[PDB]
Amino acid sequence: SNRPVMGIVQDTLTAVRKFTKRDVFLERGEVMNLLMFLSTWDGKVPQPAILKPRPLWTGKQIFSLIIPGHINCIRTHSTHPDDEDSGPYKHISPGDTKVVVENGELIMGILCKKSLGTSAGSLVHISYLEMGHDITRLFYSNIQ
Amino acid sequence: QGIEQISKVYMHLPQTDNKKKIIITEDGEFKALQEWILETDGVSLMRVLSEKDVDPVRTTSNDIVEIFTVLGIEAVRKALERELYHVISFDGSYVN
Amino acid sequence: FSTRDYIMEPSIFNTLKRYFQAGGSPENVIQLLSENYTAVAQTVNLLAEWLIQTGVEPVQVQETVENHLKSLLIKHFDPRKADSIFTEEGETPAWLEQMIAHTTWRDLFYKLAEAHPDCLMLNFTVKLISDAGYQGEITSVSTACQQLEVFSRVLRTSLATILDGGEENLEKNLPEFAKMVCHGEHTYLFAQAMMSVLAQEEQGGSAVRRIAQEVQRFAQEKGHDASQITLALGTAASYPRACQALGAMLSKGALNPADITVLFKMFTSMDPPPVELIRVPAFLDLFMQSLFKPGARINQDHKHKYIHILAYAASVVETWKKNKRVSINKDELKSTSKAVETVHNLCCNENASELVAELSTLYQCIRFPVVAMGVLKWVDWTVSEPRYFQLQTDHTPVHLALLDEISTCHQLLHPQVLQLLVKLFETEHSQLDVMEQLELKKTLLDRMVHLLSRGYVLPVVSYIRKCLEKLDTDISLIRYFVTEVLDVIAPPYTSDFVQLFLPILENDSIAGTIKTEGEHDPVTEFIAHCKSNF
Amino acid sequence: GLQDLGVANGEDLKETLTNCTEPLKAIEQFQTENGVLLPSLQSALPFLDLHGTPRLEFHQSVFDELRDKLLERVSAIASEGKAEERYKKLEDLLEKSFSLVLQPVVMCVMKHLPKVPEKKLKLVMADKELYRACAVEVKRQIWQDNQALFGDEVSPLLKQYILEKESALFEVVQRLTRMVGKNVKLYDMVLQFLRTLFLRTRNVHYCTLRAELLMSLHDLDVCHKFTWCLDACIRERFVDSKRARELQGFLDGVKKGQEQVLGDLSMILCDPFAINTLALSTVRHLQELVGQETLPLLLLLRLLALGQGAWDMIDSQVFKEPKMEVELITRFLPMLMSFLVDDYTFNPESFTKFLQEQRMACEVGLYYVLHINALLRLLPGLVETFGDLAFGDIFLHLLTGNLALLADEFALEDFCSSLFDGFFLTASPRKENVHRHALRLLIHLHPRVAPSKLEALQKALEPTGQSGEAVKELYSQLGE
Amino acid sequence: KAFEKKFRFDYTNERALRRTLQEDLVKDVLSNAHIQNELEREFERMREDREVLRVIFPTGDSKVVLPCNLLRMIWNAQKIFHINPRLPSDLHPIKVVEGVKELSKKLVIVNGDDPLSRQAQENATLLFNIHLRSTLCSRRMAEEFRLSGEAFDWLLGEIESKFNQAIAHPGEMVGALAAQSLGEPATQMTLNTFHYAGVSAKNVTLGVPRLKELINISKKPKTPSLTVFLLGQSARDAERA
Amino acid sequence: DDEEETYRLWKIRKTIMQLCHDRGYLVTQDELDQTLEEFKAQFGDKPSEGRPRRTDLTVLVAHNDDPTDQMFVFFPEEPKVGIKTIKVYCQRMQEENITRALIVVQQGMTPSAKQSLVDMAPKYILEQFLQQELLINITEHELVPEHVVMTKEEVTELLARYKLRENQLPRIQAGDPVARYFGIKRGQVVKIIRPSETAGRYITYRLVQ
Repeated sequence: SNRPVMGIVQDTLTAVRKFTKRDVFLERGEVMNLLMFLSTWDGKVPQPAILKPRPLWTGKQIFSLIIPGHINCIRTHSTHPDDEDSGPYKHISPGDTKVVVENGELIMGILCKKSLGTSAGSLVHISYLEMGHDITRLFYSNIQ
Repeated sequence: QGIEQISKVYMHLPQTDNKKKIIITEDGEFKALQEWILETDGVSLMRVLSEKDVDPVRTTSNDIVEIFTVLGIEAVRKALERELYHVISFDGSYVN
Repeated sequence: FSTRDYIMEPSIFNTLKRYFQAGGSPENVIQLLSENYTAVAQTVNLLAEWLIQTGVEPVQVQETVENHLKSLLIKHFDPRKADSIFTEEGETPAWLEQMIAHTTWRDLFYKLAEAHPDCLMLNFTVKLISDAGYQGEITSVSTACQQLEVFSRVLRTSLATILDGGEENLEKNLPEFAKMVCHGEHTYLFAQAMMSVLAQEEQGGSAVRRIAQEVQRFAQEKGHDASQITLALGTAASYPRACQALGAMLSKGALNPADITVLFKMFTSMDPPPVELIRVPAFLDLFMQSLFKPGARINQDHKHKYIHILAYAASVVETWKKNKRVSINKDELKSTSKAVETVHNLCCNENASELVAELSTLYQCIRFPVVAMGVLKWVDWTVSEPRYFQLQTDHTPVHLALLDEISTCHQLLHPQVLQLLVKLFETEHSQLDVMEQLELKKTLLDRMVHLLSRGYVLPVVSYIRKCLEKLDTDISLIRYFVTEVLDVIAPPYTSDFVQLFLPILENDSIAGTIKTEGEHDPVTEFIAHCKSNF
Repeated sequence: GLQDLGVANGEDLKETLTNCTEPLKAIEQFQTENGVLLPSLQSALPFLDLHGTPRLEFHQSVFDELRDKLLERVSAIASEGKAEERYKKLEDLLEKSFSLVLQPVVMCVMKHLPKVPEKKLKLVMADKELYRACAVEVKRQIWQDNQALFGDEVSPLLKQYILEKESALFEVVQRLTRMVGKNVKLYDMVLQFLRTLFLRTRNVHYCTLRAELLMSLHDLDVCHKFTWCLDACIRERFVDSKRARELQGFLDGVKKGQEQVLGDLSMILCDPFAINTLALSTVRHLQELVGQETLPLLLLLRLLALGQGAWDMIDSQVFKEPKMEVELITRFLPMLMSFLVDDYTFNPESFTKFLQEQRMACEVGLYYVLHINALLRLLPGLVETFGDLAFGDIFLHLLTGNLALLADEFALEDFCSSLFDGFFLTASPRKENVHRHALRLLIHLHPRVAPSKLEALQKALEPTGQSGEAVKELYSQLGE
Repeated sequence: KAFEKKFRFDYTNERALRRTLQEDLVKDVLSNAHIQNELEREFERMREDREVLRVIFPTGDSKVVLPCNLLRMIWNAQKIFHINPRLPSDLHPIKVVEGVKELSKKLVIVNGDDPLSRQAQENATLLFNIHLRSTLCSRRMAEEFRLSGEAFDWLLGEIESKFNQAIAHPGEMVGALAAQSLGEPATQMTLNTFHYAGVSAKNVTLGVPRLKELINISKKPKTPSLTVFLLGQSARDAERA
Repeated sequence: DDEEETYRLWKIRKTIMQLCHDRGYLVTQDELDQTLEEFKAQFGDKPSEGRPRRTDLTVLVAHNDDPTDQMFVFFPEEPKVGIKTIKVYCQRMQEENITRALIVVQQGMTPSAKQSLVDMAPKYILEQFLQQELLINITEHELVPEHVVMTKEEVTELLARYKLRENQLPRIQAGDPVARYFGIKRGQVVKIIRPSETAGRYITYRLVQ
């Protein structure tokens, strides 16, 4: 069925969904705790999303650090409004329900089963298409 | 009246796009036209086409033996392809 | 002193000027004089016209094609860089010749193509359209009505056409009238002033006020916020508090209990305002949306206030003697209040045996017109709710008999009843048996033949012809409609009705329509009456 | 150029405006004017196009003439050649010929110009036929080129046939064009020209005319149809028996007539591919008779038909040739002797010399089929018969047999074929010399005859004064 | 009309060519009418390809299975090379046509120069060649995509490499692979998935026993059903139906 | 019904003409597609006890090229054909010079005459058919792809280039109605052009055996 079969298990799937929710504001100590577990990490801290009043990163920034290579994709969330597609705000999502990733940087969108699982044309599927299979394996491990 | 080996026959408008007929509107568009079609729980094929007003191009059944005895092996190849694809992708699951 | 030209006699003035004042090295002048190396183009065109006369088509189609080709060539090589300069420099001979002969589509085409440059040419075209007996039948462009005289003259012609036609004209030419009287809101305000004076004139004032109502409605779905402007044209702007409250409520598009208590309190008074501020139909449309909805239950603290406001809007009368009211009637608003309150309680409790037991009293209320169309729109919402057809006994006989009783009681509600019926027939309901849908369409045709019996026969046969021409429905449905119409009609016959019902009758299996008549021959007697009439 | 009424008026206006005042506006008004063109459009043209040329109007007039030709074709297809439409088309063509000296007139004449009493006068006027003789297929293509273009095509057809023969030793489009420009009278003239070319060429023109007639009958033909069907059957299966039986039955049931059967027999005889197919069929029939052991029977009838076809070109207005059953049995006796020798090998010379001395196309075909102890004795007898015959077709068949022997790759057979090719190149013309040079270039795979073969090729190039022999010697020297 | 406006790349609209292409590019395109002839020939070819597609798919479905996801390679090439397509294009349509023709000759499935082999090769990659020419139409490259020459020939190399990986290796156990690859969705799919309906619906009874009798065709299937289509107004009329 | 009978006979003649055209015999366009009303005017609309009846509308059609072999059709009056009647038909092929004949039986054809036609098939080739199977056409179906019978030269170069043999080539049964429609004997190769969902077109090769 030309689909990925590795997938992402339920607990990490729900956790990464709540992590890729729009309003994630992560403390410096927690980002410090997180960025050892990237195997393919370059070793440099990224710029925080919030700099003043306090240094705060965001989950989309962290997931951009997670994703290796530079892949372009657009996916739709499970609760994505087709009337929001039809009318205005098609490029400014009120609910962040349009999964957009560009140049290995996750732009917008709440990742879900339809974007990360066994669905055809998924992010891990096109990653296995574009870069190395070992790199995609490290991507899975880093995500977990 | 009627033909043999045929039970009560239902009729309907096929709401699905593939089964309802499609015409080439001359501006360049495929227009799906809904039209009454019949379905016999008791098949009497080639006699259904010996009867009048029936479409010979669009007439297809769900059996294999009779269309082997009539329409030939490549025809039953395509027919079993269509039927098995329909059965497998009934739930939306794709197979190659 | 060159004498080297084959067909340069068309540019003879320029060639003579070049020969007289060329000097130096006149290589370019010689090339211009000998540029027409071919034969006589005018003589070749005359020979081609003679060949066309000798051939298949000896008509003016060749001349029309030549004129169209010349106009297309002018439009392609239009000097838009200096079109305004050339027009404002000369502006006499080209404009005069165009208005005399080529005023078919050249000037309007250039205006609709650019319309920003060539102010002198646009003024000349406007002057030609004004001097023409047919006022602006050439320049009908939605962006070219930015001139006061041209817009007023086009408004005059369109209003005259609408008033000459009437209702059957009202369903056709009003979008193309509204598209320039709603294009600019300043033009909208000027038209509102003009036909507001026209409505101040008493004769024709009802028809003019209806035109104002439908133009205001069209502006409402177009995007205008001219409810306060319509109130300013109305007398309700004399009272500032009333004007402000009514304009705010119209801009909100909903109903506010505090605001409607304010309206009740400036009402229920010994000195009521002139009734037209509550007789405006957009405000009553807001009541229709708010009151008789199947859902959206109101708090009912001022329920008597709502029902009394509807009763005052649809019940009371007045006598305008020199713009002064001295005689009013208030005896029918109590019965109107009782009927509207009963219908509102029916919409609130929304339940089917008790619904029929109160449907008898509902028909007794359906005798009232505001009750009738409130029930009509409530039935419209209830049926148009999806998955409404999950249980049927006679294909929704309660609501469909409400439709029949509304059409019987009030002849003016036939266009709205027809609109609801054709919307229900056009909508296809899935998840149902094909035979059940077939019989539902048959019952919808039964109700619409009931409309034909009540006398909305020309639009009913017109919709049958339209739906048979485009989006062809079932031949069984068409045959059933035709058989029932021939059952319900009897001589004498109107020639227009016979002409409208003809082609549907003599196409599509007349022998199929004839099934078991026997005693009375519908189509044979229709043939006999049609041949006797025509 | 062309001098119509408008052209004469324009010339007179130019002559009058060359002097004697002739102001610009009055001269233009008296010279030309546009009836279809509006005065407002004419005034606006100078201010917009800057004195634009009338080439757009000329292109529009050309498109209108094309549309008028299409409408004339539509009228001729709807009314089935309406008389009023034909008269209008003829009048328009005459007016175009009078005005312009005429692409639209030529197009109208090609679209519809049947039975033109004025079309004949137009052809007589444009009797030069520079481009119109090929453009107007109705008049120039249909009987207009019968006098000169038909002879020019017949000479080019003969040149193409000679070039094809030279290429074989070392058309279709023209026939299709001739059939497209064909009528009843055109077909009669083409048949007369083909008969004259066949009489001139002694068989090559008859074969070309038969091939053209068969091609037309296969595509757009319309006893000629039966002859074309028999020729097509023979071409499909030269070794087939049903087509030969059908042809024999048609010849038997064909009544005697004035030169028609003679022309059919002449085509069948001097048809080269047909002659080869008949020889192959005769060889197959002889092999079948030898296998069945029932020698004397359709083979005798086929041989008699072949002899009648060969004698049809020699003598005109003749019925057929004698059967000679005793002579046929005597000729088949050498075949029986060769079969007995082959059977003895797998288990005469005087007759071959007599058959070679006698002139017989059937004998030449039998020798070619044989070439393609008892077998060794029959082979020298066949070689002696071929040398006694010494015909051009026999030499071509011997060259084909030598090519077959070279493909077989026999040493002693290769040496014998090299000697026979040298003798044939010495006796025959430059084409036979070039064929022998090619056979010697392919020959001499062994080293004992390779220098001898080179010396023989050099001695044949030096003694053969022909340019083809010299070119063959030069090619042999370049190759080795 | 939409196909013409989306795939013609009309050269007469000088403002459009100034916005899409450079000044040297528009002056060369307008100077060389042979380039315009090649674009018109390509447009006629893709019109014939549209006719071929409407023949092969009478159904109005535009979803197909293809080895490459050319839109994703366009996006990847754009974000690699930093095109910024607000600027006009710098690549010639004649370069686009010669590149796409060179790629169309580059991919091979059937080797040899037998005309039978070439016909089989063209029928094998007939749909894919049509799709890649449709994506690589000069109008879309010049207007919608606006890639550079380095991006274009790097893209051609990427497509050739991806197709070279996408060829089928020999010796793979394709028959047992297919038998298993059809057996597994039978394991996932249920015979109880049919929940019936209020109407009879001809008793479709698809599922495990249906796939069973399709695997071993029985002379008497449990529900031998026939679907019947009529010609015309007989089906259009319910009474004639 | 008389109208049903004459419509059936018109469709029989129409499909016979289309069969001959697809088989490769010279058939004119008017018979290839003539109107039912034209055929009714031709023959008289009354097959039952009328001047049109069986064997009246038979044809003798020659090939496009090499007209030596021509086919002709038999319409016995009897529903179940008689062996004496097919022997009379055999006498008709003997008096003709052509060996290709077809027989149209209204009901089932007797097994004795089946074995008979098997016996004298090699000397002259006779094919029987039934009213319904020649009343409906097989190549008009969208399920049925295009079929072209290839010749020996193409077969030889095909086997040479693919290095496979006739047993390795996939087979198609000789008694299949497609092969019966095309009139193809044992061991003869037919190409099939089929519409391909994933590749546009496919060229598959089968052998009647």
